[PDB]
Amino acid sequence: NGTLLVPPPRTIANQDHFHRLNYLYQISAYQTRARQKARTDAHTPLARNYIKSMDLISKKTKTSLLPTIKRTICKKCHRLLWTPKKLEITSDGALSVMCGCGTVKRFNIGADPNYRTYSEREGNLLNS
Amino acid sequence: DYQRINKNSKIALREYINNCKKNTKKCLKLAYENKITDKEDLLHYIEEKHPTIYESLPQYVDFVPMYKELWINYIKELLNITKNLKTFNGSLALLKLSMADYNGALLRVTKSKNKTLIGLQGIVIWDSQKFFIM
Amino acid sequence: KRRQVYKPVLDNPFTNEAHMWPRVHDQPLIWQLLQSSIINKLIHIQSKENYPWELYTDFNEIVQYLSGAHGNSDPVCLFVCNKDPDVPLVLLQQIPLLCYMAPMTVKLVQLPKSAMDTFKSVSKYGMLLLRCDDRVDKKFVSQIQKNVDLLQFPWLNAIKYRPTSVKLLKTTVPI
RNA sequence: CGGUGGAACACAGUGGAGCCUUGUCCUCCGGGUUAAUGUCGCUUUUGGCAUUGGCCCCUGCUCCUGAGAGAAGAAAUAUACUGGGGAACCAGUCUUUACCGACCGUUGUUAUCAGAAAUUCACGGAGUUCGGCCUAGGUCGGACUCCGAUGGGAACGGCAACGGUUGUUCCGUUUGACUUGUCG
Ligand SMILES: [Zn+2]
Repeated sequence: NGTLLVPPPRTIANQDHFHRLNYLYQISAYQTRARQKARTDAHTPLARNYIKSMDLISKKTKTSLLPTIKRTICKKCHRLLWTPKKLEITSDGALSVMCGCGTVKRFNIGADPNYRTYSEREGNLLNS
Repeated sequence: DYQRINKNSKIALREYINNCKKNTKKCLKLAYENKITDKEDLLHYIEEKHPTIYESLPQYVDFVPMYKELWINYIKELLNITKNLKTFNGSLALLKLSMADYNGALLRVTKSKNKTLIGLQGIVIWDSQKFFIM
Repeated sequence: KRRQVYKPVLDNPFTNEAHMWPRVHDQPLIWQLLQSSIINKLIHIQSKENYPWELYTDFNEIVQYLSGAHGNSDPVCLFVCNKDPDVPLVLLQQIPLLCYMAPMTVKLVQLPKSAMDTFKSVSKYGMLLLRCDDRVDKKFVSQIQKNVDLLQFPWLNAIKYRPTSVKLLKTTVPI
């Protein structure tokens, strides 16, 4: 089919950008969890901001993320869904996950099982 | 009510940083009404007598370990700062700092055109274009 | 001509540790009692499945039960099968997450056997949530849950910086 | 950087030639009222549908031009939408006594992977309505609505080029004063 070339020289600028993205995601998640465990929604427009800036960096470097991150974050307001509104299933569709802002992220789960994403398949992925 | 605030994250952030300043001014007024200079007694005074006013107050004692340890460990990982310091490379480190974000940094105003801005340390909650928020 | 290029993609650095399913051992002593009880429920009458033992086997009822509607029953136990094909992954990446924010003492048990496709093909979906309030079953459920089947969280309990994880995916390019 | 002193208030500043779809006193779409006709249900009569005819619907201001600045209470809290600014606000798309609204059409682009799909191709599932076989309501076809894990994406959304405006295009000046030369 073609040529099989596997390079492990990772580039320094891509490592800098992904460390920046991962640091923003970690600080937003830790703000959200440290606020959520203790008391009510104090600075929930704050951490979301980081995620939004994170996604804007994903516009600049043109990089892609795993569907775990994009499944965690929202699409319109770009907030973390670690505490969502409601989860409904088999309500004449497949699945529905409601949020506080009203934007839902649903999944076709009632069609068939054993469907995996392209990054979750057996051999398509090499860690580190 | 809650849906109309978080329609735009920027405007909700502006409303939050305005509400923190208004709550700080109300805290100064209730602190002069308290006539107690101790802040640890002041926080318990607000918890006893003003429940709704206490809800939007920041917690700096919580803010220091949740930010400083992550920031220092991220810089120790990113700039390759290890126990071996004699293999350092300064130009690529300054290029990485030009590529790294300052969201969550402890930073100090050491020199300024205004004589009152100097001496201020603070941790970033958001980076603006031409101002700075600590 | 096709050429394969490896593209660097940022991973969720803690999803492996957030999906560290709990340590379960000496598990064939448990499926005997569990399967015998579930079959003895499922034999007689579909109303008599749920009159002596109150169990919910629909995920919408699991969310509505853990939302905060019923707060009396504090010890509530859950059984979820992993390492099993024909099981949806979207629910499975959100079942141990939604039980963490529940204020009730919810005890998740991960069943490790791959051959256990019976409970999914028979009852509803392959998961079981029930209450140990005054039932006889708790008289052994409290016995073994302290032994091997402990469920605790190390990942959010202490303060710790997490190292970054950048993986790389395959991409074909035709020219 | 742009325009004026050439156009005399659009008298497209004027003239001539060529071509055609031969310059249609036309048509904005759209919304409201009134009159007439035909069908369908209540039965002095009214209601709904379709056609035809008539009326009504907004120069924000100055200026020849270029341009300049004012305000978005006829649905909002941020004063139409979108993005940023530290806030007065800025940029782009727009409208302005709108007591109804109006983001014009065509072409191409969004590389590679992914996904069913990169432009209302198509495909899969659910619901409704109609027709045929048929009558414990089973199947088939057509139409509509909703959803489908991915990717900045599925949004008639973003970018670039072209005007149907009162037919298009070309050619010429309306710009001079002295000195000299010719002609009457
Ligand atoms: Zn959301």
